[PDB]
Amino acid sequence: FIRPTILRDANVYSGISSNKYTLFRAQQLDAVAQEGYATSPDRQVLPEYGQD
Amino acid sequence: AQPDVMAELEQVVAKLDIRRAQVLVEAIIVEIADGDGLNLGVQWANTNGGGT
Repeated sequence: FIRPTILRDANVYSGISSNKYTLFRAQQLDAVAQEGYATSPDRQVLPEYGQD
Repeated sequence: AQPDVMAELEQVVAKLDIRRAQVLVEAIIVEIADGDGLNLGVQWANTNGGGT
């Protein structure tokens, strides 16, 4: 399956990138809350959008 | 060239010698990997009856 998605201007291309940036960030923070439970390992997380 | 072309080349040069702007490009490559193997298996061997 192929699902194209067209970005006409920049503002649509932040929101599209921000939802993948956050869904990736939110996935790392989920993996921390299991590694935190297990203790003695580290998954290190991507900051918040636009903060470096 | 002729003084007419000298003045024309002088505008071309001035436009063409514009301070070219610089770009700081940060890429961010994030990958996350894991997975779970499971091998559980039970073997019963009996001299009289048979083995598996």
